[PDB]
This record gives sequence, C-alpha cells and structure tokens, in this order.
Amino acid sequence: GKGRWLERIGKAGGIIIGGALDHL
Repeated sequence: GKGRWLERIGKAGGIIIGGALDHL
C-alpha cells in the first residue's frame, strides 16, 4: 500500500523545507 505517500509528512515545516524547494 503506497499510502503513506501522503502520510510521509505533508507539512513542509510551515512551508519552508517544501517552499524552499531543494533547499535552494
């Protein structure tokens, strides 16, 4: 079950590790 593909984390730490994108 590739569920977790969404339960991995989701919250990009308040849109920072995600918003930064590849920590650019």
